[PDB]
Amino acid sequence: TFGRATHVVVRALPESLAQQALRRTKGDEVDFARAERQHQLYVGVLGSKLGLQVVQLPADESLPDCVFVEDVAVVCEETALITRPGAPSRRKEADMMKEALEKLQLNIVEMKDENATLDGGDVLFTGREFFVGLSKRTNQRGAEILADTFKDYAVSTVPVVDALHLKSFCSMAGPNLIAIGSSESAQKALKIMQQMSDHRYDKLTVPDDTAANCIYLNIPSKGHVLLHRTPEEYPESAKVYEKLKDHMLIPVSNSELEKVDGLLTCSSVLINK
Ligand SMILES: [Zn+2]
Repeated sequence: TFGRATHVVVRALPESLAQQALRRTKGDEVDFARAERQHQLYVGVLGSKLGLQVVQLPADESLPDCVFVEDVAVVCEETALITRPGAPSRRKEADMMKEALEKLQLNIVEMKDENATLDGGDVLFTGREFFVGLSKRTNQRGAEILADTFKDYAVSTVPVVDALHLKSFCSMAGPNLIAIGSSESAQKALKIMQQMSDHRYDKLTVPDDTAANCIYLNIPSKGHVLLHRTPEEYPESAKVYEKLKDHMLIPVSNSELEKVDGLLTCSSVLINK
C-alpha cells in the first residue's frame, strides 16, 4: 500500500517566479520558458505515463512560489493537513490547495496556530512514521501539530542544518528505502532519524544531496516506479539509481525550478483515493 496513489495535485508556474533577484535565485537566471516545459513534462509523467488523475491549479502571479504545492499540504490516507508555511508570502497558497483537497472529499485539518510554521518539504513520511525537519521554515510547534493530526503515526524531529528543508537531501525511494545525500550533514541527519525509529530502514546514498530528492510510486500495472534527476543534471547520481533493477526509473529534468529551490517532490501532492 505504500507509494500507492490515484490523484496528484500540481499548480501552474507564475511568471513572477522568473522575475526574482539573483541573490534569491542562487545567482542563476531562470529560463521561464524551459521551466514551463520541464513542469509540463513532469506533469505528463505523472498523468499520462503513470495514469494518475491530475488536478492542475491555476497560477497566481502574486505567489511566485505557488508551484511548490508540497509545502502547503501534508496528506496521509484520507486526511490532509493544510500547513502554515514558514514564509509569510506563501501563506495564501493554502486557500487554493484547501479548496482542491476538500473537493477530493478528504478530511481537512488547518494549521492556524500563530506560533506554528511548517513546510511540507520538511516532512518525510516513510509509510510507517513521520520525520519532521526543524528548520528556518518549520518549528517545534508545527511538528507537534502534525503529530496531533496523525495520532496513529509516530512523529520525530531532526535538525536541518546547511539545507533549506529536510528533503533537500533525502526522500523515499522504496517501501523501506531512504535515498540520502552523501554530504556529512545528510548522513548525520539520517543517523539521527534512524536512532529515533524502532524500524531499520535501508538507505541509498547519493553523491549529490539534492539528487536524493526523488518521487517513488507504486503503480498497479507497473510496480515500483521512481522519478529521479537526469544524468545530464547529475551524472554522478543518475547511475546510482540504476542499482534498483526492480524499479522503473524515469529521468526528469528540473534544472530551472532548482534555481528557486524547487526539487522533484516540491511540485506535487500525491493522494490515494
Ligand atoms: Zn520542497
